[PDB]
Amino acid sequence: QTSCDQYATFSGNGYIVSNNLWGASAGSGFGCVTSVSLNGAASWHADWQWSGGQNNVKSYQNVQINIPQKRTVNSIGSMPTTASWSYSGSDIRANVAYDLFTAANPNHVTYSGDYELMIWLGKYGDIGPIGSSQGTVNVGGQTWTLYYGYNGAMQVYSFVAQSNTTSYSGDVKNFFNYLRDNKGYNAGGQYVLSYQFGTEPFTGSGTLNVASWTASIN
Ligand SMILES: *[C@@H]1O[C@H](CO)[C@@H](O)[C@H](O)[C@H]1NC(C)=O
Repeated sequence: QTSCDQYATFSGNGYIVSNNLWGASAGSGFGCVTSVSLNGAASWHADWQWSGGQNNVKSYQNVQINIPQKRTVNSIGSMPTTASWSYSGSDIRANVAYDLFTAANPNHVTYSGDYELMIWLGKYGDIGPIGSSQGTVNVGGQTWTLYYGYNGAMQVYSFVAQSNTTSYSGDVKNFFNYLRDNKGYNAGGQYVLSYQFGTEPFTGSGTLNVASWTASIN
């Protein structure tokens, strides 16, 4: 179904589709989400139009999987995911990105953490991640530009693709393993709180169509 309410959600099987217009106050416009099918893989789209607050994210419309029981990164064997998506719109300044929070405390709220991992498959416009570039790295056979910074007490690692990766297959464990083995990330003590995929828009008009999305924690 469709809704434009700030915190609308639609649930089906193991997926939740959310409007999550948390930064609406920073600009003028709207955001709506439509959940098409949530049996097996997820199909949904996000629609929006925003002006003002040039460098402020307006929302993170997204799909995510349910994670009733939190587990440490090292305990998880694989975090496979596939994505098929395309953007349409005008003057788009937005990304297409996975977002995952982890914390040492398994009971931490699931909308923040000690760390945030982002994987940007798409990026339109001049925008960039929080923090500064740590150079390029190879993960799962694809090259990414790695960024690092702080959002309050939360450390944020964002891996950005070198082109718009509209058809993707990977394993998010490869990214956690890179941080564990190269940046001192304590995978043995951090629990995965969320596993989400969506878009952060700044300004413009756009529709993110997600034709297919899957993810799991195994
Ligand atoms: C997405 O495509 C546009 C134009 O082809 C480009 O400006 C932008 O950098 C691309 N994003 C990524 C992640 O490479």
